Amino acid sequence: GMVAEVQKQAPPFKKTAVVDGIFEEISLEKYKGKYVVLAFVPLAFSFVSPTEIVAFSDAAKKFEDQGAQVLFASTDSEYSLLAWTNLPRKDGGLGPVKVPLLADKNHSLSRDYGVLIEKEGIALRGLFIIDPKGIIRHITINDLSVGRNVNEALRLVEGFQWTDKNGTVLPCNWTP
Amino acid sequence: YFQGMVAEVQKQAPPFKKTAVVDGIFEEISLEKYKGKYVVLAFVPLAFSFVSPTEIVAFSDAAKKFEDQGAQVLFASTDSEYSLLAWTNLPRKDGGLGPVKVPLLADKNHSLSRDYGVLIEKEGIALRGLFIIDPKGIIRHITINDLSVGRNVNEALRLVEGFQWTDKNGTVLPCNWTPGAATIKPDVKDSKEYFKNAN
Amino acid sequence: YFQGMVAEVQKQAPPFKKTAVVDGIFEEISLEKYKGKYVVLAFVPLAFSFVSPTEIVAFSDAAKKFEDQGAQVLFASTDSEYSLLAWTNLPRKDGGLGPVKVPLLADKNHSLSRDYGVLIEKEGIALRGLFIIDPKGIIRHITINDLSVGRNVNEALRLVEGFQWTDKNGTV
Amino acid sequence: YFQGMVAEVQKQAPPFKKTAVVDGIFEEISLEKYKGKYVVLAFVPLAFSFVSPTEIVAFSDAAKKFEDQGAQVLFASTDSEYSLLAWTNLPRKDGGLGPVKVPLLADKNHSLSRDYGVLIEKEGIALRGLFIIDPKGIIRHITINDLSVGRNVNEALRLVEGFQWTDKNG
Amino acid sequence: YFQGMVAEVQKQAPPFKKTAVVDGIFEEISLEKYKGKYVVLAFVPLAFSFVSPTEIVAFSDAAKKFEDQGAQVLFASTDSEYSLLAWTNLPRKDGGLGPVKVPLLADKNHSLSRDYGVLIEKEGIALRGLFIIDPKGIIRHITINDLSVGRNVNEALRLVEGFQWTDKNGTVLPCNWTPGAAT
Amino acid sequence: YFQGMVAEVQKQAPPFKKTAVVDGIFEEISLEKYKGKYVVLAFVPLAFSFVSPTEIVAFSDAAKKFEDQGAQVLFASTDSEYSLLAWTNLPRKDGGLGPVKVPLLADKNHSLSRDYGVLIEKEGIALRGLFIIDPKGIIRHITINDLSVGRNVNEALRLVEGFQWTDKNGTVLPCN
Amino acid sequence: YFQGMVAEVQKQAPPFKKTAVVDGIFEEISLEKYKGKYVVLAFVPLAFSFVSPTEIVAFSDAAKKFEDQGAQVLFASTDSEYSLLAWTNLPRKDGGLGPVKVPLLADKNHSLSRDYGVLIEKEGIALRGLFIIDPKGIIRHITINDLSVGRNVNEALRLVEGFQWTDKNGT
Amino acid sequence: YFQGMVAEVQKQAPPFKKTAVVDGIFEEISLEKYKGKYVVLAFVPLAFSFVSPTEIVAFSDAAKKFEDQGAQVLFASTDSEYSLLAWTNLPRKDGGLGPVKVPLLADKNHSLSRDYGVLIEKEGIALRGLFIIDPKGIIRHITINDLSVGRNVNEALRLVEGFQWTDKNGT
Amino acid sequence: YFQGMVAEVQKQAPPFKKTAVVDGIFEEISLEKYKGKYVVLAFVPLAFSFVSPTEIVAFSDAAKKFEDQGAQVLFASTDSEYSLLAWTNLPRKDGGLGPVKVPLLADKNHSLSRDYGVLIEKEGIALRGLFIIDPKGIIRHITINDLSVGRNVNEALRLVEGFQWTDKNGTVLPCNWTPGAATIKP
Amino acid sequence: YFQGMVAEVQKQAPPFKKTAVVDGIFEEISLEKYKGKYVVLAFVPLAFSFVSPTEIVAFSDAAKKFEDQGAQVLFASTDSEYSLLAWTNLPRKDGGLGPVKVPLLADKNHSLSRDYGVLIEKEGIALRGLFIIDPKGIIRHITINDLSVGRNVNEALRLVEGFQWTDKNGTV
Repeated sequence: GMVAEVQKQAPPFKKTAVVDGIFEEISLEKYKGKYVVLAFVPLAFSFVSPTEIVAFSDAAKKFEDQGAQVLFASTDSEYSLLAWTNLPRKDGGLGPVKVPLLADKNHSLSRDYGVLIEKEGIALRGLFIIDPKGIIRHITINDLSVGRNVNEALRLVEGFQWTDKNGTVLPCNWTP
Repeated sequence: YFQGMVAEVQKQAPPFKKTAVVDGIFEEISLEKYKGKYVVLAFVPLAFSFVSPTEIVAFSDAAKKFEDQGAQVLFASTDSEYSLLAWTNLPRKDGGLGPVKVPLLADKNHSLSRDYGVLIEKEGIALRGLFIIDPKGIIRHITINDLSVGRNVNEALRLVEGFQWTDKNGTVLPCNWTPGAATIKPDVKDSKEYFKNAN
Repeated sequence: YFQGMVAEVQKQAPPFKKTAVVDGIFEEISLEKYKGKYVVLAFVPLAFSFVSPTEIVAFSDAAKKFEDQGAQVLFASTDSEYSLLAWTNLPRKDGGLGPVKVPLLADKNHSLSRDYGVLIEKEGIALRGLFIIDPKGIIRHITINDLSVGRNVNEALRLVEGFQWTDKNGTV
Repeated sequence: YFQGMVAEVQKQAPPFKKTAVVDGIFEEISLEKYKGKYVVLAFVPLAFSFVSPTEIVAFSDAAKKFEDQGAQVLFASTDSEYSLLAWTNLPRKDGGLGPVKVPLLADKNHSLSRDYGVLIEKEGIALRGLFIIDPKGIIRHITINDLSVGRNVNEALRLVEGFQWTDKNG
Repeated sequence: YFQGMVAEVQKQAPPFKKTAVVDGIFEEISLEKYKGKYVVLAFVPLAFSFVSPTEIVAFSDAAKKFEDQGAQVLFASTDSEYSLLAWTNLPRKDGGLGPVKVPLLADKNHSLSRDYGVLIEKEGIALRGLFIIDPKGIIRHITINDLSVGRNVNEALRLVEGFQWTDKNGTVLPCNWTPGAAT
Repeated sequence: YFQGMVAEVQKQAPPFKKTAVVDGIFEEISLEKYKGKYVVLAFVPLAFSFVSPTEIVAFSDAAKKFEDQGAQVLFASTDSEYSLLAWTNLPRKDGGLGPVKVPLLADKNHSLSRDYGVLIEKEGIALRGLFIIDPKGIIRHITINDLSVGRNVNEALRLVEGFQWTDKNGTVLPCN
Repeated sequence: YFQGMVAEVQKQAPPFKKTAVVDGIFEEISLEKYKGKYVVLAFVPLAFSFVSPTEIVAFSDAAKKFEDQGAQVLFASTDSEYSLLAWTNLPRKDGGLGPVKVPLLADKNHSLSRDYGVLIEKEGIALRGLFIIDPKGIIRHITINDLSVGRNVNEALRLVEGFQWTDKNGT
Repeated sequence: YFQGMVAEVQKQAPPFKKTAVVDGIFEEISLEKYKGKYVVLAFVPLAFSFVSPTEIVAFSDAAKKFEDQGAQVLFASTDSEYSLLAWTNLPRKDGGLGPVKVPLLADKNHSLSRDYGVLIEKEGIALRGLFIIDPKGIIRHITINDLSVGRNVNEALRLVEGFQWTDKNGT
Repeated sequence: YFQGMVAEVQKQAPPFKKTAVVDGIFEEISLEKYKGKYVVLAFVPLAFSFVSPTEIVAFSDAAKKFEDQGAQVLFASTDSEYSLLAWTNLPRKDGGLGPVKVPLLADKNHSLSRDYGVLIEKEGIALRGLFIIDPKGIIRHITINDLSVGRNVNEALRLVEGFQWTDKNGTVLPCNWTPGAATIKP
Repeated sequence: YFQGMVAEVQKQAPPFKKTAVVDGIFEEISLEKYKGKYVVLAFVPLAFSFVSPTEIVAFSDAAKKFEDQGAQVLFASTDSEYSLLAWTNLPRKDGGLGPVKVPLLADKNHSLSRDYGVLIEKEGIALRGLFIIDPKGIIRHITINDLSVGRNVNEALRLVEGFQWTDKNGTV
């Protein structure tokens, strides 16, 4: 019974995903050695979620510079997620994108990470930062009406990279 | 809320009543006391230790900015009220924190930390957890950091003002929203205006 | 009906109240809404999938025949209302579904699919199940197809037409 | 399959071994005896009743058409093999079934009906269930009718052909 | 008696209510219908079986003797009422039962055979049990026969007349008395 | 047969080993002692009381007829072997059953009555049960009478003879 | 007393109601019938046995001495009332018991022997137990012998006179 | 015998190993020590109390007779071995017990009295029970008196002699 | 106190009612008899042994000092009232206890030792536990020694004086107050 | 000892391994470390509490006397090692504990206070318990005082000598 918690090992997974208009299986294991930023969104074709995906996608290189893979996830199917990329951003779609979109249709991923609203069948806006050994170092969970902050995710990755490399709490006046 | 339950977003916050340090004397503080205001509840692991001084100082400095958004900030740890008092009293040279403008709650029996799901049982201390609780007692946001990196007081403010907004206006806030930025009406037709002006 | 029960022929159909796409808007649809009418409840596995659309159009094209027989057709899948809505806005030629004349019920929390015993738990999707519910809420018929093969709209009509003749005449 | 389980699309059909009536004499029929073939298993509620004969006759008459699809039709009911035999020896004019081309299986202890989820427990009879089983023993389709309306033989043919086609191709 | 109980001598007979074939039509027969009377419930072999209904016609031929002693004979099997009906409509010369003068109860859900402890669960048929139930619903005699051998109708009458004699008078009956007395 | 099991038609009869009165002395009788023969086991409720003498005498007087059919008759009650011995030894003028030609088994501990389903728990006596067990130990027939009406020795005879015919024993006869 | 309890000293005696042979007839006997008297309840294993007869006889003979102590003697076995009567109808010289002045209780359903803790389950017979029950229903003494050795009338009298006395005088 | 079992006639006696007073000295006494002999195990409720010393002295005085019959007498109470010792060191005129020739066993943790079914739970003392145990360890007799009436040393002698005889001769 | 609860500091003391030797006579002693007073309850293992007698005499010799502090000493063991009486009737020169000025409670059914957590189950004797119980029934102090070392009568007097001072002079500072509050420095 | 077990006289003492403040630095202290020696484990007042600190100081001043008797004194509280450290660094002239000559163990996870029976669950603090443990690890003495009154260092010494003596000889 997987329950995502900070300081403990992330629940593993293997999910079908949309990777450049194509289906691919993605595991967490695939990315051992890198940091992973796993972000959940509620609903394909909804309102805040497309803006979040678009924002992290555009900063993909920044994450890649900090040695981190961004992954998104929802309880929608890989076909809905694929149609979602084929829909232009001006129409509340994603346009093509540079981060995988994992399909959690049997809800095991959201449940394992503790973000499933069981009455609705959707995830909350949960974000998890997972380190190269698979340990969860940070959790953010937002109620549905308020989007997350890309920079905050970047700050944290860089900060945990730093305290990992050096073996110390951050300097008194550290910034990214 | 029901006994045995851990803090969760969209659910009622675990109630509490704790002895706290408030301007150099002790005062009992309850969540109930603030029903009607937003509450920001932040945990720290240990008095007289590493990252927590900067965090507490940052949030205490911003206390006026939180009140201007109708929010009360509260800090908690598994230390006793006597240690927390000492922490605020002692000169800097004796590793003192200085007086702070927020209450410091003593969770020495560990019930608050356990109820909010931030206790490291084996260690007897809380992770760097932060909770935003709305005026009805519902948890709108959860942050939990491992111990080595601190939190960002500006993000906490952003988020408070964010839930105040969606509460007052019933719009919804895009990614990276700041106060005044475009918001979305959560209706399939009305939302299109936003997606056009944004692209 | 009792909670925890799965749909069975001769028993009260599991009640439900679901959000649905009706003519490009959202409407709440319960089973109870249709006491006194036959209901034909059809499940499909996946929006933006392949066999599901051709079936939904068969039945949509046939809505008037059912309406004549005093019957309401309903489709459901485990997709959200937003995905189902987008499906219908995508034209039939572009790989979409196009608009249709039968409600599309969103079973995102899986309760409907589970109550009717058509959920594939590991997949998050419903088999191709079809249920005929009579005016008193009793299930009179059950079809479940594996995923590769679509159903037959003339069978649905045949079966509705039949159960009405037998209800009305006392014979078989 | 695990005993205690009920028939379900995408899963292994429950196995069975039953005395049946074939062309006027008794014979044990099992599901195993038909691996490699599609199997159309259809239940009827009662021998010497009124809707079931017409159904059986329609499927009997179509017997060759199923054989041409790699398919074996079986009927079963909770009647004894002795009632089922007497049922076929009573000519149709006389209200009987007459002879037919399909085995009639006798589920007198009820295990088959219960395993396939068609038993009406308080009545001791089966509903009008029909199951399509592929050569590998997986149920590809389930039809269950209430008692007053019969099934469609052409639809069962249509389905078998359909699952064969997608089995081999896409 | 209690639910799930089985039939036992000195105890209350499990109640029942079953569709039956009577004079070529369907009728509902309960034990309650015969309060005040002795009831002889016999379980009989599968309809149309290769065994023979000579036992059934014996009790049928005897029905009025039981009647005259204030008893009702009932038969039961696990066949449907439709099968039993067809059985009676099939003349004996042709391999059937022909008409009979006692109710043929259809225990197609097997509850009767189970409650009376004669059900062979794996075959779905009943053994040839016979039960004598008095006017208060108490079982006074049980016979259970293997499927091969028959029961003796006159011996069942003897037993009825005996329990009647000993009920009415409070005596006991070691004496073996000729049955079939005219009344 | 398994332990805790009650006597049932078509199943193995419950084994037993009981002390019996046979021609004025004691003997151990087990069912096992009569494999190959039919066995007719009959219970009575009480030594020194009313209908059981007539039954025991009827059956005793017929013992040779039963032997002629390949069967052994046994009677049982919950009386001790001492009460039964005394019952056979007593002078009629006083109530003596007298000597009899069938064993009287002592079920003082009630295990026989219980295994065969005929014990009246509250009374500590057996109903008038009769069992016919075939040479293979299979029960073929059960009669149980309430206490006020006697059994028919001729019917037990008829029945044994009937089972000897179903057994055929090298003879093929018509359905009659 | 609670149901399923076994006879125990200082505790209330399990109640009973049993058919018995009294002076050649059948009479229901309960313990209640002697509330106010001491009761000496003795079990024997078997009618038409060998040790038990002589025990009952010694106790029937001395039944005078007992009633002079406000005490009722009662015997019991798992035999039926018909066996017990037959046994008493059969004279001693002929290997029986002969008539006796103390009731003989029939515990054919075994509940009495089981309740008083003397039933040999595998045998369906009672050990040679003897229980002294005071006027309030309290067991004040228990003897249980194995089958091969009998009891002693005088020891039962000694115990009755004794509890009589200490009850009267608290010493 | 199985753990949790209580002493019952025809069954194996619960075993024990207990500190005892044996002629002013402390000695461990087990039942196994007496395999081959009869054991008469007698319980008394309370050192420095009343009925018990006369009983113990009667049995100690008969020490001889019992050994003639090949039997060992043991007494036992829930008192400690220090109270028991002091009991025998207190002379009898001075309300003590004086010296005695039977072991005095100390059941201060109560397990012996519990196992032989004589412990009065609420009081922490044993009833006046006596057990005759044969050379094979089987209990052949049980006596239990309420506290106010004592036991008869002759009856125990009789019973031992009785079971000796039937062991060797049948009948 | 709930039933089956064991004695703990700050919690209600397990109640009891026991037969006791008081001045060569039997008397029923309950805790209730002494509400309003401190109670010092001390356990000893065994009548007619070596260490226990000198503990009892020490406390007996000081019973007036205890009375002056408003306290009652009670002693207890798993011996019976008859053994205990005999113990006191046996002079010390002869290896007994002598008469004493404190009750000796007979805990023969072991309920007292079990409830106060000092019973050695396998041995049927109490450890050397001492408990101080205040006038409202709250256990304020527990001491348990192994059998080989006796206790200190003056330490019990000390503790009672200490609890009676706390009871009359409450707390160190007023409610919520701190030494630093209401003061100004540079 | 078995896990879950509370400290009892005559039984093996619950083992422990705890971070401790010793001469102003952190060190792991375990019971196992003082096998051979007697151990006097005393639970103390919360760091920075308003109570007289003289109890702690008496035992620290007596440390050498305990060492002279083959005994090691330990203190424990539910405070963290950082609070304990700030407390010993704060001189008494400023209201602290000042440096002490015995280990201060931090039981911030409460296992020690719980294993030893002194934890007040509802308050997260230990009562003033004192345990004397012999070189085989057996608990020989227990004292538990309500929070308002102190322990007597002399009594602790007496008891240690008493047990040293009765172990070396046999008598009281």
